[PDB]
Amino acid sequence: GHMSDLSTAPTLDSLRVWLVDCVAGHLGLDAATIATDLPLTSYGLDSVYALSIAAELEDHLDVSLDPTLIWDHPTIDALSTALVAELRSA
Repeated sequence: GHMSDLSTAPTLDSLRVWLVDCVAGHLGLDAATIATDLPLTSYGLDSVYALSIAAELEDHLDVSLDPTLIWDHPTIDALSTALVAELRSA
C-alpha cells in the first residue's frame, strides 16, 4: 500500500529496484529487460560513460565509487550487495 522510501533504513528491494530502474530511466528501455543479470557493457557505453554515469548514480545515493571497483561490480547483483552493505557490515 504505502510506498516505503528508506528512512535511513533502506531495504534490499528498494535498492535492487533502484539500480535496475536507474538504468531503465537512463537508457529509456524496459526495466524488465534492462540487464540486471548482465554487465554494463551490454549497454555498449564507452569508458567515459561510466565515469559520468557511475558518478551520477553514486551521487544520487550520497556515495563514492572506486575505479577498479566499478569494473568489479558491473552487475546489479554485485552493486546492490555493496549498496545494501553500506547499511549492513556483517
